[PDB]
This record gives sequence, structure tokens and C-alpha cells, in this order.
Amino acid sequence: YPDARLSSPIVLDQCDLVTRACGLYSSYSLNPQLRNCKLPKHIYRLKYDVTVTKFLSDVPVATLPIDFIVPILLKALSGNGFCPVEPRCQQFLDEIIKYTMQDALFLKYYLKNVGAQEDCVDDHFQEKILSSIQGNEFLHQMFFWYDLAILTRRGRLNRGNSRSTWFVHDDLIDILGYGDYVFWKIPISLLPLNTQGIPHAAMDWYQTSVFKEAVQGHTHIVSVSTADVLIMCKDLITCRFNTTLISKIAEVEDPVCSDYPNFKIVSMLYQSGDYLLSILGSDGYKIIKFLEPLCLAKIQLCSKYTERKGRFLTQMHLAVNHTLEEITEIRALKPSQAHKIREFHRTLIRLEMTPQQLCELFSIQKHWGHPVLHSETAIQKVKKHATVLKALRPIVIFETYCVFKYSIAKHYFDSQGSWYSVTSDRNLTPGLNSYIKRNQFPPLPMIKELLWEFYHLDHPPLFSTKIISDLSIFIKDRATAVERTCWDAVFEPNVLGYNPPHKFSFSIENVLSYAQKLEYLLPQYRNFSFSLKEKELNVGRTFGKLPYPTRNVQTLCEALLADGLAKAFPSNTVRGSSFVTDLEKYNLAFRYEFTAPFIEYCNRCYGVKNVFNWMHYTIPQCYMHVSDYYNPPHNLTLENRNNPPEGPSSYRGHMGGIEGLQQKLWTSISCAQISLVEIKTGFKLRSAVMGDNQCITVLSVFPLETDADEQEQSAEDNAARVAASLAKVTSACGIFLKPDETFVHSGFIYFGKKQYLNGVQLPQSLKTATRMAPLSDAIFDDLQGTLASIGTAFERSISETRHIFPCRITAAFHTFFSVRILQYHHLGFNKGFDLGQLTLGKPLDFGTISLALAVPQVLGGLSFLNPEKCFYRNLGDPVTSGLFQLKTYLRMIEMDDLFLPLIAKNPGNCTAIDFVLNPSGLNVPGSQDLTSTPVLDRLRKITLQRWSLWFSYLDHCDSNIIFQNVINYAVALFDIKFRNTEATDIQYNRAHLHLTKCC
Amino acid sequence: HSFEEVVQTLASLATVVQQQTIASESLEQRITSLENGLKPVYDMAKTISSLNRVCAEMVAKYDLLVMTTGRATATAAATEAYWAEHGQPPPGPSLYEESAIRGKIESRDETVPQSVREAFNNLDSTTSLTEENFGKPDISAKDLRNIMYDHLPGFGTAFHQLVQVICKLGKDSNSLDIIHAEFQASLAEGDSPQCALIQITKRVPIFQDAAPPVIHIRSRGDIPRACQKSLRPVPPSPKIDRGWVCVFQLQDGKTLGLKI
Amino acid sequence: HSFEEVVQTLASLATVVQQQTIASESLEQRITSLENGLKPVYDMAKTISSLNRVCAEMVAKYDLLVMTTGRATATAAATEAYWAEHGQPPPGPSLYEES
Amino acid sequence: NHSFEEVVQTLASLATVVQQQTIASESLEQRITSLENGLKPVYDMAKTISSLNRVCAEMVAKYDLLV
Amino acid sequence: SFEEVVQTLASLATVVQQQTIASESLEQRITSLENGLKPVYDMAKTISSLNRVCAEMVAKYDLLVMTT
Repeated sequence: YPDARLSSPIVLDQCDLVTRACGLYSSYSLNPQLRNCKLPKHIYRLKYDVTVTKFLSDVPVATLPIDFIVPILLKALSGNGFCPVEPRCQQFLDEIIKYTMQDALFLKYYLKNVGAQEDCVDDHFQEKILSSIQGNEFLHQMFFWYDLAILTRRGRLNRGNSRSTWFVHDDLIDILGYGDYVFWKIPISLLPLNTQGIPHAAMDWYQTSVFKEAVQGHTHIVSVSTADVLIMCKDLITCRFNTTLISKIAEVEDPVCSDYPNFKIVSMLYQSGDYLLSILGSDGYKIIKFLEPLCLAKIQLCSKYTERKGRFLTQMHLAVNHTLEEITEIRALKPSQAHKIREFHRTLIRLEMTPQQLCELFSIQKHWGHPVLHSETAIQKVKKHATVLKALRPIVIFETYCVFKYSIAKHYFDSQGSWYSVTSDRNLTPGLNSYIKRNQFPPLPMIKELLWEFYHLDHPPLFSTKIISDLSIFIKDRATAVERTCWDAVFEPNVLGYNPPHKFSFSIENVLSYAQKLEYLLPQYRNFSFSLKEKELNVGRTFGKLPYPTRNVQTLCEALLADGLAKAFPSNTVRGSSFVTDLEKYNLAFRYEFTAPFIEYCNRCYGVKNVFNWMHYTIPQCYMHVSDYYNPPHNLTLENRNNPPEGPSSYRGHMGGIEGLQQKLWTSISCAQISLVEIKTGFKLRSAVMGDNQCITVLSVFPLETDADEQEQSAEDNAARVAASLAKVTSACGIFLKPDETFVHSGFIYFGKKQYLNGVQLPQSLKTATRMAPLSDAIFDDLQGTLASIGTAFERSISETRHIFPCRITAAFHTFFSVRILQYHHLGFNKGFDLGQLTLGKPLDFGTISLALAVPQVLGGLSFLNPEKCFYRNLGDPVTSGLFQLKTYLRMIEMDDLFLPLIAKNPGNCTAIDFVLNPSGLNVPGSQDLTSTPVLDRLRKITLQRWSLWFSYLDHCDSNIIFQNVINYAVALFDIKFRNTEATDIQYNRAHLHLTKCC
Repeated sequence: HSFEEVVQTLASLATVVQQQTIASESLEQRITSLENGLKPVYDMAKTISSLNRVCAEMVAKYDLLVMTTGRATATAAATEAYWAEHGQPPPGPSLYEESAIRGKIESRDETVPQSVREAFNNLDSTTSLTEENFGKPDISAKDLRNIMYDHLPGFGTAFHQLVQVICKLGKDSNSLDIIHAEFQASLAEGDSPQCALIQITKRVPIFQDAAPPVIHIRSRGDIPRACQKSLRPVPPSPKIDRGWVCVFQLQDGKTLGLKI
Repeated sequence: HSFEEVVQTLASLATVVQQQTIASESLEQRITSLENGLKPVYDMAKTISSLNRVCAEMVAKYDLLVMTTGRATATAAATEAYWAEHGQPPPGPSLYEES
Repeated sequence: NHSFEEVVQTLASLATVVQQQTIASESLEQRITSLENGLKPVYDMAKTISSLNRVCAEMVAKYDLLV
Repeated sequence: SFEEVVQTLASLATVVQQQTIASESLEQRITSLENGLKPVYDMAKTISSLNRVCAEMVAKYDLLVMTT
């Protein structure tokens, strides 16, 4: 069952086989084995295929990489040609548009009924929305790309018959899809030309003379890719359409100033990025990666300017220039191309927008695609900085270990009484015995000379290997590694060249016994395969998969260390500055010579012996490789299978750590280092961490009467000196902090999902609003699943920002379009089936689809978008809100006498087993999902009957005031009342909330 | 008779008591001497607490040093010997004194491994980090020219020549940092990049009373088409602050200059 | 009555002579204890200062020390831990680095 | 005459013996007080030194299995 | 006469017995100093061992790090 969204890294190593079967030449993969390996049983009948042979009867033998062609297709493809799909997605367009105006309907009516509405009412509002949606640059291309996605999903579903081949002739472009592979025939004239007379794409695989006799009298060229680039391109087109529509809609409410950048600046940014990508290939994403740091630097400059406030922007600009001049000198760009390619960052730097607009612009970062990931480069990236020597200062390690022990002791003193009855000799701590005897703890000011004594403290096993009441951590249907005896069984057994001789097929106390006995060092429990990360703009990132017992050990260590430890290091005039440091680069920079004392102390804190140092004992003994299906490690044969050689994508001595694994211990060590810096340099430090970013705030404290100009400068200087001391300490510990990557700011704080400017929230909605798609991963393409995903996206979008209509209009556009896709083109059902005929027996008109799309889901219906949610995300009672929304909707239309025969329905034949599961809900099959004989026929029957449930009608028919929600309702109503009006334009002093004695 | 014997016995007893009195006096003298002689041990307690503190500190430090190091460590002699056979730093961590390895790196006579010196230099790079010069970028003439170009629209405009001449003058006078700071301050104020350039020209103390540079150009083809609208006859006393940027000497001797 | 008085005086004289002997023995014991008790005080006083000096010197010298990593600590520690309990060498094949 | 002088001499001898006994008791009490005063600090010093020596010897033994 | 002599002799004998008992008690109390003096000798002996082990570790340190 192929998916309709991007969820896997884009690897085109297998295409080398396809172009070998069609008699072409393509050097996609860096592994020479694929140049002469035996083709599989499939993707070899292409010699006997007639459609493919006829398709490739007018193209050169030499093909072209798809990295340089995706931006070309993103602009040269529009819907004018002929497609095999019978109901075109563009034919049911106006209806969708109509439905969108129906939320320029009731939503306005709902706000009017509540009392918010708007003081300024303009009659010319509906046609503005109609023109904004109709006059969208990425509208027809979006429909054509969705046609292509439907066609390729249908072709990939079969993959093993005559129905797996499809053809599209879109004006100047030809597309031939065969079983998870796609052939693009494009004109030569579209490709940008190198100064040598060849396309920029062909200079990477062919010499100048070689790519001049291969073409000769040929006007079209062919590029082979997987049926995954279609999904990526469809996603990019959908995201671009969504953001352009949102930007265009947002300006009609308040033309004076909106919270979104524009609908024209984003267009030229897209064009510049596409041109840069077309010129530079996959290597050009190094420059697209700079959209977010540049936006952050621009936001930082939207306040009072200090000499070090503009250092970040200067550093990012210098990095951009160096990267641009580095990946270009080898390439032979034309003089005009060398000037045109310097438009992306040139426009980004010269932007003049409010901080809110820049924060929104920050979100459009994956709109240009993702690079093709090679296992070789991904392996070398971690090998370059995970097996190198480090220089360590034992004094800094000693201070950090002492601070670690001191923090543990302080945490045990603050709670659970006081102290822990040290079972150590009292002479070794001459100066801590005074505090222990008096049952007092030494405060910060004088703990600089008695810090070393904290090394000599001994105690019983403070915590215990207990309180674990969640088995979900031990099994979640994720990916692990195979055993050592059968490790090459992951790779496809035709690229290997040999058949793998070996083929693959409780209790917590047992986990402890397995870990203690050093049984993870057994010869069959050492693989640690790599797997490439999902959609990212990096050159390539990977995460590790381990054998199952060692995975259980890792999860046990994580749980124990998060429960017992890791609580001593929490995630939390006077002027406070702050700076943000990166935590992911720490993962590969940890060596055993530095983490051994901390690990041993963690082991001693429990009754366990050797559980917390599983990684350092087992990782260096493992054989490091990327578990990709179509490219094994280089020079992998049958003879040297038990001891594979070290190739460009393999290595042995992984001395460092791995991202994610043992994260709590490393976070605790970083917090200990921060505390050591705080102890050495007498400033109040507050450190917090969120995933891969650690924000450290330094408080200065001033004697007052110092104005406010020099105060901020002094606070910034104190933060700078604290950052310098922390960099010194960390570098002495073996982890290098880059000086030219730290903000060192005062008001603008960026942390996790929250960016604040002088305490004012920076809106962000394009992160979630632009992800709304008519097709999602909803198990067998459930319509309710897609609708719920769109509803959650709308929830998150309305959670931030202050505009209501952009996201509402986007979701309204997408819901109807998704319903139409599911009705006409369903992957599970056979081709040509109409779900509006198999259930109703009559054409499913606009009336029934519009009526069934507004009844709320909690009432057993299909609506997930109610306006009361716009005021607050947390809803006390979904049922009453749904009843009120349905009542108000049916009151707006002159169809009031339908409310009663619409909510009663027929309760489902279920016992009292689901009433407990759903506290506030109804026992109706319509509100449920797939949470509750071949499986295909059963799934088809459930899908048909569920479709029958919807769109049918007349066939299945102290006090009571929560004071917590009243304030939220009042503030939300006030915000909605005055969102596009000037502060001085408010003519209302106070508002009275009078409730009616009826409910 | 009996009385004489009694008198003799009494005299003997009195003499005896005299000897025990002398013995008791000697005992008292010895006891008081022994009591008075115990002074130094009482005051020795002051110099043992400091020894305890220092020795406990040393023991803690070196115990942590050894326990963080595996059973494979290799001695200094072994480290040097196995450094003699190619670079290949020895298995197991090795201990060096900071000054010793610092002197070792500079003295290129005994072939210190490349990885060791790279790691040592990476360690030392953060030693010279202060409250200042932490996020300070290194700005060169080419980098400053590229930064200024990114704000000036169009190509071939006279302001590009102004940027080139200002970068050359800053490089010559070693004042690129001041120029960049002025440019950034003017841009933060909201002025156009052209306004920032003219403010820098009329504000930095280097530029006033400095002759614009001369350049030899064969023909009018070399100058870009955008600049052709701003060529004026060379004044007798040109001033860069007055507006002129640079002057062109034609191959036939014609005098012509550029003004903004 | 004279004989009884003579006997009593002789017994008293003998007892007081024994008292003399006991007092002399106590004097000798006290003198010996005083002489031998405080002999090594000077040597210990000299030794403590030197020990403190060398200890302070080395704890100060410990700060100026740089440690370079190596690719054998993990394997050596794993071998040590596997030898600590069920003292059989770890099973084949050989680990990353053997020395 | 003689008997009275003998009685006086015996009384004087008894008084001298009593005074000597009292002086000896006072000296014994003074010695006991001195010992009680001096018992503690040397014991504490010896205990500290013994602990420090044991810990240092353990550390050096741990170092020893490295060359 | 005789009675006074007998009384004086009895008093002298009692005083002599009391003095002998006091001397015996004094000697017994004095004889309890070796136990208190032994820790001094033990400390004097163990200072030498502590110095020896410290100097041994001093010599071992120079063998490990290069120094100059």
C-alpha cells in the first residue's frame, strides 16, 4: 500500500539498475558494484516491454540526473495536456470555490451571533476571496500534480502486471510511469547551459566532448527517477499554493499591515531558489539552508541596535558568501548566471519587514525540496568527527565531576529530608563534616574551596531499579537491527552477488540480569546499523538501530536515568541576557575518558553494576554501515562476509557517541558544566534545554540609578563573558563550541517552538497551515482520518497568529477537495468505482456533501472545524459545542426544521466497553474510526458502509460555571473584537458579560 | 634500758620518715617535669589539619585521573618510542604537560603526529577568548566588498566603484572595522546603502583631503554602460568628499573623472 | 609488752621499706616513660612540613596537565569488566583493540 | 615526762605521714586530670593519619597495575 | 599509761595500712599509661609509611607524564 506523502529519504541508487535495463547510462550511485551486478527478476523485463521501447525510441543513450531537473519541472509543468485519469481534479474546482465562500458565510455569521463580528463591515468581501483563490499561480499546477500522484499511486499499487505502465503527454514534457519508476522526457532547450556548451546537469557525469556526440541530432532527453520525486514535487506545489493563498487572503482584512510577508516576495523567493537549484544541483541546498538563520538574524535586529546585536547577521552573511563562492568555483557558471544565482540571499538580506512577518517567513524552509541522500556521504560526515583524537584537561573534568556529585547531593538534601548519611570516612572531607553534623547544606557563595571534597562522599544506592509502569516504551512497532550472524540479509540479494547463507525470520529483572552480566558483548548482539533520516536539508543525517536486547537495555537505562537522576538538573533592578547553544553536536563529541566517572557514579547510585556503560563497551566493537536495500558496503563478497572490509561507507572504531541514545546522561553532564561555569564565574545562571537547543540566561543585578542604556550593554557583556567561560570549559572537556554561531542577545529568545521578542509572542502558522493536504496517511485512505488531520492542522494554525480567515479558507478548500478525491479516486477500490454511486445509488450532489460536512464529528458526523475553537483550544464539553454549532448553522439557513432528525441517529450495537473509553462522546459508529476471509474485502465493506453512514440522512435516524474558562472566553472575545483596529480607535471602554437564566 | 631502746627506735623511725619525705619530693619533681614536658604534641595539631586537607585534595584529583584512564595508558617513554615509528598516536590515552607539549609542537625536529597537534591547536583556540572578540567576525577587503555589493541594487553602477575604492582605502589604512561598523549603524538607522556609503565617505577621518585614485583606461568600452552617465571633466582640485570617486586617464591623454 | 611493741615496730618498718621500694619503682617507671615517650616528635615535625610542601606542589602542578584521548579505553574497560565477573575472556571474535 | 614526749613525737610522725599521703593523692589526681586532658587530640591525629595513609596506599596500588 | 600507748600504736598501724592502700592505688592508676602512649608510637611509625608511599607516587608520576 503506497503512501501519498513524503515519509522516507530520497535515495536513487536503484535507478542505476533501471537505466541498465533500458540500455541507458546513469551514474546515480557511488557504488561500482551496481555497474556490473545482475539485474533482479523484475526491472529486467523492460527489454521485453513494448511501451518503454517505444518511449525511448527518440532519446540519447545518455540520461540526466533528476537533481537539476526538479526545479525545471516545478515551473514547466501545467495542466493542459491529456491524462489517463477520467475525472480530472480540475473539473470539480468551482464547487470547491463555492464551498469556500460558505465559510465567508457562517464563520462571519457565527462571530456576529457571538458578538465579536467587526465594527468596520465591508460589502465587497466575497468576490475578493473568489479572485484571490482563482488568481493563484500554483492552482492548476497543483491539480495536475495531484492527477500525477493519483496515477502513480495506482501504478505502484499493482507493480506486477500490465496495469503498472502509464503515460502522460503534457505539452512539452512526457512522463512514463512503470512500477515505482518514472521516466521524464524533457526538451534540451529548457536546461541551463554551461560555458562549455553542455547543460549544468551533464557536466557532473559526462565530459564536455562526451556529452556532445551522445546527443547530436536529438531534441529531447530522458531522466529516470523513483516514484518518490513525484510525491515530493506534489508536496512542494501544495505547500507553495497554501502559503500563497494564505498570504493573499490575509491582506484583505487589514491592508495597512498584515502578519504574513507578501504574496509577491515569496514568489520571487521561490523563483530564485528554483533557479539556484537548477544551476547547482543537489549541492545548491547548502544555500537554501540559510533561510532560517538569516531570518533569525533579521528578527534580532528589529530592536535597539547594539554593536554585538549585528554580529550574528554579519557572520551569517559571511558564511553565505563563503559557501556560495565555494560550491561555485569548480562549476563553470556563465557571467550572467554568476550574477543571477546571487539573488536568493540578496533578497533575503535586503528584506524590510516586521518581526512577525520575518517569523512567518522562517517557516517556509522545506518548500524547495530535499537533497538526494547518499549513504557514503552520510557515513563520512559522522566518521570525520566521531573517530578523531581529543585533548582533555583533567582539572576541568575533575571540577565537572565534583559539581555533578554536588548537584546530586543538593537534590537529595532539598527533598527527602536532609542529607543521605554518608557511608565514607569523615577525615577525607575536612570542611564538609561541619555542615553534615549540623544537618545544613553549604550555599553557593563559599563552595569554591570545598568542591573537591565532594569527590570523597560515599552513599548507599540512593535510587532503585523500580517504578516502571509503562510497557509501551518496550514495544512501539519501530525499527531495530538484525543479529550479527545474519546482517547482510537486509540488502537486496542481487546487488550482493551471493545468496546470504543466514536469513532472518521478558520481565525488567531479566533486562537487568542481561545488562549486568555483560551479555551485550556476545558475538551475535553487535550490529548497530544506520538508517538515513527523513526529510531534512542537510547533506545527510542518520540514526542508529540496535539488536533487540541491547535496545531493551537502552530503553531501561533511559527510563531509570530519567526517573532517578536527571531531576537534579531540571529544565527551567535586575536585567537578564541570554544565549542559545547547540546540543546535537555534543553527541559525537563524547569520549569514554570523559564520561567514565559520570557513568560509574550513575552505576553506584543504583544497586546495578554495568548497565549505564553499555554503549561505550558495545559501540566501538560494532561494524558501522547504512542499512539501505540497494547499496551494500563496498567490496562485499561471499568470502569476506564475516569480516567485512572498511570501505567508503563503513568503519569500525566509533569511539564517540550517537545522537538520541543515552541523551539524559549527556544533558545532565551539560547541566553540570553550566553549573561549574556558574560556580567559577559568580553570575546567576538559568539553563533550559528543549531537544537540540539549550538556552542559558545570565542575570546581572544592578545597584539601581544606572539609567537603561549602559545597563543593557553591561548585561550583554556579562552574558558574553559567561559564554566565553562556558566555551573554555566545554573545549577543555573535549566538546568544541563554535564562537561564531551564538546569538548572545537580550530580549529575543528562541527556544523549541517559542520565539519571543521583548516578551511579545512571534506568530507562526505556516509551519502547520501549509501542511494541509487532501491526501494523508490515514490507514486505507480513511476520509475521516484526512479530515481529522486537517482539523488538527487548523487547530494548531489558529493556536498562534491573529488572522482567522486565511487558515479557515485553506482548510475549507482542502476538505471538499479531499472528499472529492476519496469519492472518485480510491486506491483500495477498483479503478473507475464511484463511492457516490455504490452507497447512495444516485449522484452525490453538492447539497448532501455540504450538509454532511458541517455536522460535528463528536455527534457522529464529519465536521472538525468549529468557530468556537478559535477562541480556545481546550474544550470542556465537545458535545454541547457541537450541538450549538449545528443549531446556529441550521438557523443561518432557512432549514431550521432539520436539527432534530439529524442528531438522534441510531446508537451502535456496542456494550458498555466503549463508554468508559470515551468519557464525553456518543455510542454511534459514525464518530468512531479504525481504532475499533481476506482483509481487502473486509476493508472494502467497512469503507462502503462507513461512506453509507455519512451523506445519507433519513436512513440511520455548588455551581455549573467553570471560572477557569470564563477568563479565557473573555480575553479571546476581546482579542477577536480588536485585531484589525487601532488601539486608539477603540470606542468601547468596558464590556459586560450577562448570562441568561436558561442553561 | 627499755627507755633507751624506745628512744633509738623513735629516732630511727623519724629518720625513716625523713627518707620517705625526700622520696616524695623527688616523685613530685619528676611528675611535674613529666607534666610540663608534653607541650609540643598539643600544638602539633595545628599543622596536621592542613596536611590532611592538601593530601585529601591530591588523592581525590589523582584517583579521578587514574580511574578515568583505562588499563592501557602507555608511559611517556613508550609514547615517544611508538611515535618514532610513524605518527599513529598510541592506543590508550597519553598524558602530557601543557608547556611540554606546547614546546614540542613548535620545535619541528621530532615529528609529532599530525592528529595530536591538530587536537592541541583545537584545544588552544579557545584559550584566547575574552569578554570581547568572542563573536567578532574577521572582515577582509574582499569580504567587505561582497557585503556592500549585496545591498547595492543593479550592476555596473558608480556606487560599485565607490565600494571598490572605499574597500581599497580601508585596506590600505587598516580601518575596515570602523567602515563596517558605520555601514551597519547607518543601515540600522534605516538609510539606503547609497546614503550609508556617502555618510561613511563624509564621516570617516581618513577620506577628507585625499585625492581620488587614478586609473589608466584605453577606451570608453571598458567602463560599464551604467556608469557612462556620470563622467565629468577633471577639476583642478578634486575632493573625494566633494563627490568625485576616481579619475580615468585615457591613452591619448584625455582627463575624465567620475562623480556621484 | 616489750616484745609485742618490738614486733609491731619491726613490721611497720618492713612495710614502710616496701613502700620505699614501690615509690622508687614508680619513679623509675615514670622517668623511663617521660624519656622514651617524646623521642620522634622532632622527626615527625620535620616530616609533616616536607610532606605538605610536596603535596601542595603537586596539587598545584596537576592543573597544568593536558590529556590526549586514545582508541583503546572502551575495549580495555570492557575487558576489565568482563574479567571482574565470570572471569573468562570475552568470546570471539576479537574486540576492537587488543594489547 | 618521757612518755609525753614519745606521744608527741608519734603524733608528729602521724601528721607528717598524713600530709605525705594527702600530697600523693593530690599529685595522682593532677596526673589523672592531665591524662584526661591530653587523651583526645593525639587520638584524633592518629586516626586522621591512619585514614589518609590507607587511602593514599589504595590509590598508589591502583596506579601500580599500569606500568 | 599502757592504754594510751596501745591506742597510739593502733592509730599508727591504721594510718600505715591506709598509706599502703593509697600507695597501691596510686601505683595501679599510674600503670595505665602504656595503653594511652602506644598510639603516639603508632602515629610516629605510620608517618614514615605515609611519606614513603607519597614519595613512591611522586616518582611514579614523573614516569607517566613527560614533563621536561
